Amino acid sequence: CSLDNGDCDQFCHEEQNSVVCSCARGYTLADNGKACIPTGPYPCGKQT
Amino acid sequence: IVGGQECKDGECPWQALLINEENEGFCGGTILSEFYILTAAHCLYQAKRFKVRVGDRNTEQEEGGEAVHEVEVVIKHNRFTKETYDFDIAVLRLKTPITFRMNVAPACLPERDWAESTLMTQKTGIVSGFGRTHEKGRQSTRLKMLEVPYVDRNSCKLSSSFIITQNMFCAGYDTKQEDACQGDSGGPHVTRFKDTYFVTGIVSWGEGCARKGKYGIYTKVTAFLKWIDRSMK
Amino acid sequence: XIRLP
Amino acid sequence: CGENEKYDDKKCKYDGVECVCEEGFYRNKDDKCVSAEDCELDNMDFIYPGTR
Ligand code: NA
Repeated sequence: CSLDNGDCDQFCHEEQNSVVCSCARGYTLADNGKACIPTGPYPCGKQT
Repeated sequence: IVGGQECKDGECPWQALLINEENEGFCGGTILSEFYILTAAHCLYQAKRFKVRVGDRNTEQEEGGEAVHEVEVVIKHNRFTKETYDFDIAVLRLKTPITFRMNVAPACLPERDWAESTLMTQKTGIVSGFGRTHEKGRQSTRLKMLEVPYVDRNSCKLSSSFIITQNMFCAGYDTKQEDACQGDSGGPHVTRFKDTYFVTGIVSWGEGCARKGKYGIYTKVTAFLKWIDRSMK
Repeated sequence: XIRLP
Repeated sequence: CGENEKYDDKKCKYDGVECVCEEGFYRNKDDKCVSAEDCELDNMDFIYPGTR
């Protein structure tokens, strides 16, 4: 995680040697387990 | 905001403006969701009556997207003191939900530990507001934003005459004369991470505005993430 | 806002 | 006993600061046992319309 946010788009935490990506409300984790995909028209933190 | 620049259309969409009984803006806020505005406790004392406007860019001209919202409940942190400005946090519940639009949209709340190690350690955050454009001048008629370096906490303390608690952090420049000012308080400090903006600060106080050797002080949102969640229930 | 010693 | 209490321990850790509670909770300003998040309830004034 201290390396490239562990290629997470948003949040990175570590379980037992596994980097483990995650996301703000209104986003859903991509299949790749890294990217964060907006579920709606006005996802938080994006300019419009 | 002293220095910096006007926000382009859709550039600062999480900015709210708190307006008094004379319908004048005295303070800012950050849109957290359709019902919740993040602001400073001290702003509560700077008006007899207030509502929340979203979408304003030029406050001398309606432009579409703008709305006023009545505040239903004020959640004030009850450890706030006007003596130290410690715990300078409050959350407003609106009567009626915001309609997101261009120029109206929430900032993301970060996860606590992650924000500590990775947002607080970026180089810059962005502060925005309608406040005075000079310490002794007039409020801006336009939303402005300013990119501000995070400032190490020992540098912050060194420069400051007043206490800097763990619930605060400094951002700004040493010689450059650009910073937040009066009317910007309660407003957003946000930090970009991989083109998503998370709210990392509340505009709190400064010893003057943009004085050489002085930095704006902000309430440290990552210190209050549990309290913020609970307030949004 | 403005807090002056 | 009481809500969230079990017969037999952990006070409320507040944000920005510094018959037993169940596996779950923590003691607020009144050892009622209540969640980490619910602690923060001790640190809110609720206010209507408003304000100075
Ligand atoms: Na300065």
